[PDB]
Amino acid sequence: GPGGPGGEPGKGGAAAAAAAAAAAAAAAAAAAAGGLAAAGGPGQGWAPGPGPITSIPDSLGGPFASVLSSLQRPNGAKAALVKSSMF
Repeated sequence: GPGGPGGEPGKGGAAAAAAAAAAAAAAAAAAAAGGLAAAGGPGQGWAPGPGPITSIPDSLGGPFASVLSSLQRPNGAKAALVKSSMF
């Protein structure tokens, strides 16, 4: 121990040994492969959205934006002009 008064010192390095085992496992995984070489790793789901923003707003509703466009002479009618015809 440290000297006398012990009790859950902390020193050891268990986390280190853990990570080691993980890496070691990988080695065995590869060694297992025999003859035909095939890794495999399809990238589906969790794809990048159209124009990702670092600080995207979390609003759920209308656009809420000021536009410099207005209605001057909008079209929309069902009628023809058959008056004052000169072939």
